[PDB]
Amino acid sequence: VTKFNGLTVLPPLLTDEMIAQY
Amino acid sequence: TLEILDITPCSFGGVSVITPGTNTSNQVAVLYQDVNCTEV
Ligand SMILES: *[C@@H]1O[C@H](CO)[C@@H](O[C@@H]2O[C@H](CO)[C@@H](O)[C@H](O)[C@H]2NC(C)=O)[C@H](O)[C@H]1NC(C)=O
Ligand SMILES: *[C@@H]1O[C@H](CO[C@@H]2O[C@@H](C)[C@@H](O)[C@@H](O)[C@@H]2O)[C@@H](O)[C@H](O)[C@H]1NC(C)=O
Repeated sequence: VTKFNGLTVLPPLLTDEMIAQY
Repeated sequence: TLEILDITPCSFGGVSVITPGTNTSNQVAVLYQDVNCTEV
């Protein structure tokens, strides 16, 4: 599975490693 | 001068205020979103 005009991409709260732990 | 200059926009980001309820305390912790700590 595969700018700077005020647009932001917030990060998820559960990182992919923590999801893998779940 | 025949030289090439890249232009990067000046840093910006949202400001969030992490706060326990005013009913409990009044200290706050300010999160500056997506800015390296030096730039503040
Ligand atoms: C703040 O400074 C830079 C910019 O965000 C980061 O650390 C540098 O990252 C660059 C990669 O773009 C490296 O080439 C440098 O070697 C890194 N260190 C320095 C001192 O420039 C990081 O975000 C933050 N680093 C520090 C030390 O606060
Ligand atoms: C809101 O707080 C009320 C009393 O708070 C008191 O004062 C603050 C500064 C703290 O020291 C706290 O520990 C004290 O109890 C109470 O009605 C209750 O704790 C809270 N009620 C609601 C609805 O949030």
